[PDB]
Amino acid sequence: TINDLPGISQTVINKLIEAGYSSLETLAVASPQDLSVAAGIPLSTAQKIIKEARDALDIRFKTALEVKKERMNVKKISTGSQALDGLLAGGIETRTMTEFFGEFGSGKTQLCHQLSVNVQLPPEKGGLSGKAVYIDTEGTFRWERIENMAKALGLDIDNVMNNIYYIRAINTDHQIAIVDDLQELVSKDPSIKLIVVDSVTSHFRAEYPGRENLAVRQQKLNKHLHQLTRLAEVYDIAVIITNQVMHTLYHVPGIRIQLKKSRGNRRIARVVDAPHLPEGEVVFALTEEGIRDA
Repeated sequence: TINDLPGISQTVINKLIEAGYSSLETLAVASPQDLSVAAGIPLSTAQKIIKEARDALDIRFKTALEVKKERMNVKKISTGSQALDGLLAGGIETRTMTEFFGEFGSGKTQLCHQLSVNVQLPPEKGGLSGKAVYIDTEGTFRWERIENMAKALGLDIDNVMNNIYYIRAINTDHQIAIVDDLQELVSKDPSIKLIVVDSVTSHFRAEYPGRENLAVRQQKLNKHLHQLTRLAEVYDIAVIITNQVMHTLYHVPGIRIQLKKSRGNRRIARVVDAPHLPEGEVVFALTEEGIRDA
């Protein structure tokens, strides 16, 4: 958020957006006598935009004593890509709704799997030994993956899936109700520490396209995201949504990470909107084992 830059002249920023400088981290590591030669602004205060940037990325050295406390405070769910856990500040935290979105194959979906296989996991391996709830929206769930995905961490295939609650949501109506029955499912099994929803806007978009419906859609769409925030927090679950986009960046606030295909196997992750997250991006890979780093 260079936009949020403390005391700079945005008048010079419409040249930074004109370069790979939309990144606050790009900045923190920029060469002064070359940040001016590529920014116009004197090779002077160009030095001022960086010192603030060291703070932005948030670089404070904690202690292995304190950190182990935080580590015990909250216990996030690992993505299997350590880079990314790094990105999310530990992995997927509970009581929150973390959105991922990108183009098809970007990873948003693969990850709903990778995440539902690692929830059911000993906190030592990055899980919570808890079970998951997969609301298949478009019919893209694969055990033909969930399998060789767990078939990598070493757990019991057949035991794994069993630990994942599955359902296919075929239309808004069905999809909304289904979330209203989750309101209670969690009430039953409170071992459920994950609620994946892939991909939330599809039926709405499909059922209420254009601008004339861009109204009712919003109303309808937003109520559904709210109901979803409640159950994560109130019942300590990790709700996780997904949107597909080749554009739903709406103000229904949560961590919103974007994914981009890099080169066939590597994908890029960037924190787009999120209070507690230091803007930035990490690369990772879509491997057979599932979600990992290249």
